[PDB]
Amino acid sequence: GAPGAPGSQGAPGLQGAPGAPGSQGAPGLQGAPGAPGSQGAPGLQGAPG
Amino acid sequence: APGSQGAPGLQGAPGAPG
Repeated sequence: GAPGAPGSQGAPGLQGAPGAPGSQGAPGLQGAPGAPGSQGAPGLQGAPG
Repeated sequence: APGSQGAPGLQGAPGAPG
């Protein structure tokens, strides 16, 4: 015989490269239903007459 | 607070002999 008969020559694995860094779920919402733009529950205020 | 409202009112009959 002679050298060079690697019994377990192999590269098992290497499966994963950098996965999701967070996936940015819930990324942008600004839900903000409403705003400035003052409202007055009353009416006819500062004026009647 | 409807802006108050139409309020057209004040003294009634100051009549009689006076």
